Amino acid sequence: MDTIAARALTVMRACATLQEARIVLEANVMEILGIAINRYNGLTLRGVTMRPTSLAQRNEMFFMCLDMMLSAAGINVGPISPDYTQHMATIGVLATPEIPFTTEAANEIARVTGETSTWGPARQPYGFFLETEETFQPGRWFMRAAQAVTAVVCGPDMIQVSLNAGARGDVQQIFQGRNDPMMIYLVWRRIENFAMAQGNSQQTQAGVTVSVGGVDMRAGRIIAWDGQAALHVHNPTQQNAMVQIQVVFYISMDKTLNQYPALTAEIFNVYSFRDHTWHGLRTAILNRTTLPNMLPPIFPPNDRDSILTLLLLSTLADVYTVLRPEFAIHGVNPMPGPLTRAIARAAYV
Amino acid sequence: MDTIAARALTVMRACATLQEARIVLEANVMEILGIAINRYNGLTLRGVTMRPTSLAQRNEMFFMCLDMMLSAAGINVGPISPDYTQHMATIGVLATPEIPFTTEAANEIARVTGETSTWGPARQPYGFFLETEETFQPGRWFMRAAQAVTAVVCGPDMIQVSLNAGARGDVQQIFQGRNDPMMIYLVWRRIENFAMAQGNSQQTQAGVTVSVGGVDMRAGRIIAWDGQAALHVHNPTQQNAMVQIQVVFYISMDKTLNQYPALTAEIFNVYSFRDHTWHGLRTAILNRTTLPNMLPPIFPPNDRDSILTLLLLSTLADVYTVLRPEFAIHGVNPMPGPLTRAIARAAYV
Amino acid sequence: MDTIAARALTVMRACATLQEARIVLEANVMEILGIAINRYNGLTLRGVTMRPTSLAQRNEMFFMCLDMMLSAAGINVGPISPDYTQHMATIGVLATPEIPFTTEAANEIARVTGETSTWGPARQPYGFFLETEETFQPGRWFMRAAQAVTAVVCGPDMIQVSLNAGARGDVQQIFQGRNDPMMIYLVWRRIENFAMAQGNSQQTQAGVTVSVGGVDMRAGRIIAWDGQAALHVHNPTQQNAMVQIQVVFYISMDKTLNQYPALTAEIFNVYSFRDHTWHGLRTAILNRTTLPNMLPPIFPPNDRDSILTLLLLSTLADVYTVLRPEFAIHGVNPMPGPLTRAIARAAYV
Repeated sequence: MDTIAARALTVMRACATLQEARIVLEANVMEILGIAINRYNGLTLRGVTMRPTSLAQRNEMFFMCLDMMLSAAGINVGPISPDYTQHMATIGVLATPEIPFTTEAANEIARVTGETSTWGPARQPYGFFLETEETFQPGRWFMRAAQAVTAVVCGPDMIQVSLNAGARGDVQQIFQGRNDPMMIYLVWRRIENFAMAQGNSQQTQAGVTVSVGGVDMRAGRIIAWDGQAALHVHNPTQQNAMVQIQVVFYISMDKTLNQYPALTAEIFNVYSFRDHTWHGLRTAILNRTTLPNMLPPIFPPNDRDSILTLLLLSTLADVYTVLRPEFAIHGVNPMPGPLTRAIARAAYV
Repeated sequence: MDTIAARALTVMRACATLQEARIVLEANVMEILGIAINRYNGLTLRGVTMRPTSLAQRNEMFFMCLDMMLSAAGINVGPISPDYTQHMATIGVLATPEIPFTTEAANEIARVTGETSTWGPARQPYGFFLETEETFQPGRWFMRAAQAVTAVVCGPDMIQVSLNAGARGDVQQIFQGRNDPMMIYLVWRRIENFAMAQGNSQQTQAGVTVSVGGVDMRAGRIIAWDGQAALHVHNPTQQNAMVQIQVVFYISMDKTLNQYPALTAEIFNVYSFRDHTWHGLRTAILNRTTLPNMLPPIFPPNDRDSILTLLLLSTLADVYTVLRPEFAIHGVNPMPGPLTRAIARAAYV
Repeated sequence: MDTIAARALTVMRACATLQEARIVLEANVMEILGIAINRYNGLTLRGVTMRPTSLAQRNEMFFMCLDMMLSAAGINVGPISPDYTQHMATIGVLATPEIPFTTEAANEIARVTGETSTWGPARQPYGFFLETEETFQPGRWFMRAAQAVTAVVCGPDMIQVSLNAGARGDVQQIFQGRNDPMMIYLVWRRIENFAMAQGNSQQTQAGVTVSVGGVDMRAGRIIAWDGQAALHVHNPTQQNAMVQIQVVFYISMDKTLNQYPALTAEIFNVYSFRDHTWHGLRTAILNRTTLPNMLPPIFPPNDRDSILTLLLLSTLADVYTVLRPEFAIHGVNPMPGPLTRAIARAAYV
């Protein structure tokens, strides 16, 4: 199965080599296309040529790539076209041990499989407190009735703590229960000029301390905090004090867009417009998956199938670009163009 | 023309293989260098060797790469050196169908061409409201004379709305006319403690609602908003209220640095110092383009030419690094070194 | 030495090709494995097969890759296993000019060497003022005794300046002495509604100006400032004024995670869990370096060795993934699983 994907990838990248009619192929390419096209035409009864010239030949080669991409991805598109009919036998073609795959394709699939099947630490994209319902004006005093220290969130990545003169307390629980961090990177600062409940300015005297797990931490320096050890603020000062604690970034085992090299650039390639046919085809193929059909996902995918499908579709887009096929898709209605940003934008519903 | 670029790229990457004198080449490399160097020396009358040993031979091979890079990029450098003279006939060398190009180079050019010639949605880099002339203190009440609800910008990615008791209104126009978003991702929060015009604190009672296109949206959860549907805030409460609405990120059809895999790393490679000669050469080549000559652009390039030139120049930098040529550039004056960060920094004007 | 790394890389990527038992290899792969395995078995006395089937054969091939990775990285792991013993003679294998390296591996090493040995401008990751001990409430007036203009930091990427009616002054020193910027990209805004020391709101009248090096700059537009030229604010207005100046991003010669294509994805791959053996092995290998052993570094590495080791280890992880070896590491105790996120997370101390 990983070999099946490695083969489809190998064949599609080889076809993207056919930029022109009379060019001379690197030997490696002809050896692969030869075997692949022969197995394919045999089990399918299509008549793909190794060096396409006419539009009909280009379409036919492109359809071979489409078949291979769908079979490796495990998708069955359904009747999307009067010109193309998916050949389920392609899976047999791709499982033939005689079709070789390249070192690049092999290594790329090993990556998809290796990272996708495990977990590892990664810098998450958004603010640690992005999913909060309430926020407090930054730098304005606020103490909850009966407490001497009150921590409150003032930004998507920030909290501020108000301390009564001489007060001390633990502040960690404000950070708990959200996300599932492995490490939280903090930097704390003295809020030098803040607003009192009444509206008048007040200063924070030097002398306030923040300690993590009992050890004293300087202000304005990154702190690696495990999220468990006690986060203790102490105002030894004889006046009210305010400190801000910023979560500069945190790491968890949720997958990000950096799980696979240049995943973002691949996703971008897949969701580009190109023209109405690609747009229609891409949409139709993605409808058979858990991926959005015309706009990049909000959260990065995290399973083998989604990642594979994106990689496979990105390569197919490149093949589309070099073969320039022309065929019909149900419900798609072409505009001669010559195609503009306005026209592209309108196609996204 | 895409083939021309694929060939230049193929040849340059092959030359970067010549790390040492006695190593044995992968066959594929010798087959390519053989043909390429032969066509080149023939139409040019230079005498490039396949396995350079002396400095003179290394310079000569490097000049062949420089010629190929300039011809594929469509640039004419002019008289930048007493040691090197660009050979315009190189275009004829690169258009020879007998020089093969690799699957990697072919696929890379297909990408540059495919993405560059169309449009597609992409997460933009900066705050949705980065280009605003005025900003309002966050969490401080502000109502425009005669209105019951007043929306105002309080950050590069943020707006806050002040609502009179019982008030309701549409807030979308504050977001309109800037950028050309396809989707805006929002999260709204109740500002739990804010400043009244006088300076005294006030609370926002639970009960405030935000609705998009008529449907009710919870606070602290990402909302996919098309930017057209009505953004309606309602304060059913008997006291003043404040809500913050954060644009966590938005997508448009403007090109970002993720349009091509690892574009940033390529750009970084091109603008690195290396030494005075590379610095001088790179600057001279970039002067013939719309790209800045010594500092990475502020906004990502978006046309085929710029992208190609960056990719081609990045590869040439790698060749420079392995061939270690030594030649003179007009106006450049070498410092033996051994080269430091201070010296590098000073070279950037 | 660069050739040594290019060879280890070439061999390891070839081994990741051995996905299954009966598949047919691309010729290029067999030519390389043949020579490499022969030199290796000869100088080492191990008996690696070219097409491993049993677990014992897979372990043996994996150990060959481990030896090659350690020798190219210059690491000596020590006695980490009763099943594996590092063979120092591997360096002799890798220095044999008859083992060929691929164009990909060669080009990848040229990059590591080229960028690592020089300096170049790069957009830094965090806020320009991330390392500040004190911060001032945003949008609240504050004037230092005896001055007419007072600049103060109000965010990790922001400063605000309070101007008395008719006042003018230079503001650049607030930006100096921190980081070592080559260029700072600014955008200034009028704070339209701010808090006076007493708590009452005040407006900033239009008419305030910001000029860089004597030239007038509009508000809400990015400004490329060298950090040296005078940053002059002028309030020609007859009332107090406040302006915010945002450092949207800056560039310096400190290395970022974009110094090498998809460095982040490689780092992610290396620090992924996989299973207890990989986790143990990776930790043991990283203990011999300046890199953290189980969590990605906070600051990007900047020397050849670290970068190389990461690249080499990432590839070895892929080999691990395809060969699926099974051996013992001192102090590591396997859990049959089938392995979950909870179990993975617990392994990170």
